[PDB]
Amino acid sequence: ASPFRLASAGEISEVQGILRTAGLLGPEKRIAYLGVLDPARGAGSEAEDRRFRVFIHDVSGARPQEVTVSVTNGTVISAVELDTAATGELPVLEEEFEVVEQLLATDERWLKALAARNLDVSKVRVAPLSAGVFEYAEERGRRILRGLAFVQDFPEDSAWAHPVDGLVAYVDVVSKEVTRVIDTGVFPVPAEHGNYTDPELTGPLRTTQKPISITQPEGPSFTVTGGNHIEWEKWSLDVGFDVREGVVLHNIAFRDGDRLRPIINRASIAEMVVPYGDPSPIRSWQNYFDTGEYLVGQYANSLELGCDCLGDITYLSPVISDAFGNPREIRNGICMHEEDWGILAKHSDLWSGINYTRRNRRMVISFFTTIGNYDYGFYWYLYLDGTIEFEAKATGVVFTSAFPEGGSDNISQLAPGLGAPFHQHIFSARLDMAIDGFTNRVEEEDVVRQTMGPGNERGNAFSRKRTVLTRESEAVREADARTGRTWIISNPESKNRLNEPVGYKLHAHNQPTLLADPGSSIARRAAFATKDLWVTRYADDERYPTGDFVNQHSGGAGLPSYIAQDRDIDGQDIVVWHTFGLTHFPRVEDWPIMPVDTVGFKLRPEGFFDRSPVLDVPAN
Amino acid sequence: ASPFRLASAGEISEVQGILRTAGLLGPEKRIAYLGVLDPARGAGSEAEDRRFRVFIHDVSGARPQEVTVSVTNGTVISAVELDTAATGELPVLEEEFEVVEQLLATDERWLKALAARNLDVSKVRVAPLSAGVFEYAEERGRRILRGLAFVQDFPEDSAWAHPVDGLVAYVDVVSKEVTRVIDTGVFPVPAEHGNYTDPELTGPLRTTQKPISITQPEGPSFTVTGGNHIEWEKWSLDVGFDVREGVVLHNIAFRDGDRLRPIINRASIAEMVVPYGDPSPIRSWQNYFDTGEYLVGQYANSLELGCDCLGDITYLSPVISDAFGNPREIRNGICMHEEDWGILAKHSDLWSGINYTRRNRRMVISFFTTIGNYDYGFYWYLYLDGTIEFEAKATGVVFTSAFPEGGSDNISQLAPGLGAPFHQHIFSARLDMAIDGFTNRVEEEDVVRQTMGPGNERGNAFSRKRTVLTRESEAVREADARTGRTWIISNPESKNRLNEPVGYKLHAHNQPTLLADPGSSIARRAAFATKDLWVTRYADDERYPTGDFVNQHSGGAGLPSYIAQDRDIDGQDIVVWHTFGLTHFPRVEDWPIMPVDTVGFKLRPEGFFDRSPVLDVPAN
Ligand SMILES: [Cu+2]
Ligand SMILES: [Cu+2]
Ligand code: NA
Ligand code: NA
Repeated sequence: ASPFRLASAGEISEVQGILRTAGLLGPEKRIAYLGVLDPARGAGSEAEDRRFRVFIHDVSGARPQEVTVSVTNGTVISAVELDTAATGELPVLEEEFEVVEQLLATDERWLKALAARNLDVSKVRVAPLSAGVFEYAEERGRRILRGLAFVQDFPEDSAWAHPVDGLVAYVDVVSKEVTRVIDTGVFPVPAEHGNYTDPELTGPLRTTQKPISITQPEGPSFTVTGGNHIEWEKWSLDVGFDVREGVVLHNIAFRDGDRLRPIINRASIAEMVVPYGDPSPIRSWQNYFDTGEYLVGQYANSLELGCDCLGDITYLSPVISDAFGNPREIRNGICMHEEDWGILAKHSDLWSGINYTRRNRRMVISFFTTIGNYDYGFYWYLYLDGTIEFEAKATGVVFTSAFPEGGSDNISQLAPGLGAPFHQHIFSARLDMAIDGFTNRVEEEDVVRQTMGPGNERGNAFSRKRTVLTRESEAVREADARTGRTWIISNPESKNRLNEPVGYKLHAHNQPTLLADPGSSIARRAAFATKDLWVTRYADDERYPTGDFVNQHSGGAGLPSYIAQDRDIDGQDIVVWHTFGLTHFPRVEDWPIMPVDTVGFKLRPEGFFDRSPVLDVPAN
Repeated sequence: ASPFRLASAGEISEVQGILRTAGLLGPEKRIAYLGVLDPARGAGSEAEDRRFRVFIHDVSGARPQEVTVSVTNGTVISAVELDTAATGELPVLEEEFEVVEQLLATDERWLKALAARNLDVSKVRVAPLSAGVFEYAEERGRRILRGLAFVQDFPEDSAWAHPVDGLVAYVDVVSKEVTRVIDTGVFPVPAEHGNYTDPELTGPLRTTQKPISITQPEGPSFTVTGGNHIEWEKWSLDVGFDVREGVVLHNIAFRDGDRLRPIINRASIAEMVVPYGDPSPIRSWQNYFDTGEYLVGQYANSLELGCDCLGDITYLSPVISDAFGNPREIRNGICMHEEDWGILAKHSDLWSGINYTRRNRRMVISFFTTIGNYDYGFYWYLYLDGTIEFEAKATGVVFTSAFPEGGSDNISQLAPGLGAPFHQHIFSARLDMAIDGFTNRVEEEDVVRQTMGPGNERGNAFSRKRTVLTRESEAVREADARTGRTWIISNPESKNRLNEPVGYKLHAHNQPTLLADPGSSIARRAAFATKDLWVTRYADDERYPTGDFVNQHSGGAGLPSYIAQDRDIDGQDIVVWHTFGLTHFPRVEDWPIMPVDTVGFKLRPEGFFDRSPVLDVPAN
């Protein structure tokens, strides 16, 4: 019954039938994206209308289309033809990956480059990578992928150990022609293998680890109703899944006595970019938009009990569309469980004689995705005390290159002759806020140092200041770790019992933002990543910080364009966009498979409650 | 047999006997500090000689003494008379705290102040706090405590809810004299109670929490030998305990193949300061040096199984001296256990078809201390992948004041009429480094942004730079989160298989350092807290960043005096001192008992290993 329920297999089949009968899904058509639309703003929305948004690719070269369909009524709502040279290309299709390696295998320029290196073409894997927008005028309006080569010595070999440097090819995957093959010179192909399953590399496995058993003999403390509605320890929320963004959280609310109090209307990771910092022309174009160009949800892993998710696990199995409109289930794609989280509060009081200890817990909602060599885990945590936290876990295999003789300022050495170019992993969290309702504002809070003098004779005082962000043109903010800078989202019309506006404080990790030169292509296309915090006025169509069609878009779409409207954000329906990321100088310990590293952010209540919200937790 | 074993009850009794026999511990003497000395530099050295350092107070006013004793040989090694007006007072004795409230209860100025407020002296608790060094010349050379008053309505009442603002008293605890009583005016005593176990305040306790059972069917994976030597998942270390510093880690090493490789010789929290930022004369003197003035190990809690430490727990019960030299056991004062820590590494490879997942775990060594209203947890973590992390957990009851009717720039309101002054909690970690041995150096690593142009035509390149710190005068460093600044401790004489020096990288949280005016008393006494990182050359007597005698000591000791020696630190026996802390603007949710907040740091290997050190972890 819930408008926020997960898409079902039957819904996707109905969408396919509607498209087919409308003449929009012929044999030359492919679905590049399909997802359910959120309800529009309407607190009295009663009539159910489940609508789906679809991007339709044409493999014969005709213009693609954006289509909205109503599955409730069986109708096409709208269908518009897209001019991709203007508004950007559609996301990369899984089936286009294979095309790159196959086309190059018969190209005379590619074969001659491999022959010079004495490489068997049947052993050369090609990583198909997004193209971006650079100096090649012939690429405007065409679907381009770029390919980098790796050698696989045998079918189970890790090809990432054997990059073929000095060689790159560009491919039109619709006309199926190789536009350029660039050979800048012969580099030795690194010869050591990186097979982390090979006993010769691992040595004998440890026998010292004894089991840790985590069980819940009475079952978990949360309930799941209507397929994806969660109730847990005063929290209430809906767990969504979109093929582009992955797990999306809706309607995050907290039960304070007898009021259900909204906190966040919609939370998602709305973009993720991986820019590389190697100036070699072989790789200087390399920037993954894993969300916008590849769609992270379609590569979600099936998560194995006892290995990926340990404990008393409740799974969700989201359904997505394949390229032909058939439903595909991602079995066990989302793990949900609760975890002990140490001490919540503790005090031993000398004067009263009372000793008091309580334990903390968190609810975990997670999924894992694999995009080529990298694997990313996305974790949302809810804590007993009202804290909300996101954490990204980065693992997988580093992207490799040759390590030049004489060294490099932009590449790490991992093994003899084997390099790993410097890069970043930068995320954008889109937080459609609803602190006690939709009338919200953001304040920037800095620590204030005070000088010794009258009214501060001992020079010990310090203070803080808050600055309200009132218009979008002033709501593009930078971190300042030295002044303890945080941002407070408050509701000026909802006060706590002390007559102060209720709020939540965003705590950033204050990691570096995008390092590329401000005039670069990547800085224009990933403008969101150049600043830590953006605030916009809510609009239904402003969904992604990079725009709807990221692939081969020339730049400026998304947040720079939204912000330019300069709308009032002081006590309005607002959206917070937080940039955060990891700057990765690969170390030897990241090879041949990388131990997890993490980054994230959290939100803590700031006078939202009238006192601690966990006084009613029992002693166990 | 190990020279790093915990002090035994017999050793402490033997120290008492040696001091008594020597004429140093008559009835007027009190032991203010007693602890075991680490072995001097030298492998093997003088067979094995267990030496203890003792600070001896005299309750009749005679000069105190610092004494070193050999318990092995039954001898006093040295005994020096201290000039406390010059070099500082001894740490506060537990028996001196009780004196303050009793003395004030018979002072007519104190009684007159309470009568003016209609308060019954029998219900007034006095918090006895360290005095610091300010403008009162009569305090030089005397042991002073300052007292702030709180009303306890009944024996089980939380007195912290009822501060008596406008009133402070200073007490000479040796001569038993009230030196000054300062009354700046009557403030209403806040009337709401803060009794977090009162059902009237908690409401009915939750019935929704189902149990989480964490068990180890085959027992834990670590072994404890010789009382305090641990081996766990290739790590090797000794767990010490000192009444001043608390838990101290010795000889942290990692078994890499056949060789035991040192990493850290000694790790401790060597000072912690809690400065308050309220300029009211009632509190502008308030600064706790919990380690140096109070001795945090002395107030360690006994940790209860299932509440404080959950899982398969191994306890240590350290022994300390009471003020007369009798051994006192802190039963179950240190918890040790291993914990599951999620995914360690994961990759699903399209080309090889291999799916790979491994789980991480960490070893936890923890203790908790209670000093008045505050409770602090100290946590050391060792991870499978070579990471070492420290975390401080702050909880307890916030220190309160009246909330002034016109508002305040330096105090938060928590309840009607009840304030909580702004303050910080700042720690100093002393890391006696030994990366692959004692020849170490520190490099500061910053991200380097590059301009678009020749050799960087697409404006994507970025790099890093490392600066060696070669002398102590250049080794006082500040954080810079915007440039991703970290510090690398390396061994220039020990290279990995790529012929790079082995190293470890220190990752700070980049929180604000000390906020007080640089001219203030606290900035001079806690100079270490004004900078994020200090490096010194190792010396036996340079133990604490604030010096040996912190109580009522002006500046002149500690890190600023050590670094003036300007010693060579480039490939030498060095010590890293890292400042980190929390800046606390109390929120309503911190009342009436505060949920845990945390701060810490971590060290990660940086080319210490020749590849990932966790390739031999099994699937299980
Ligand atoms: Cu990376
Ligand atoms: Cu605090
Ligand atoms: Na909003
Ligand atoms: Na050292």
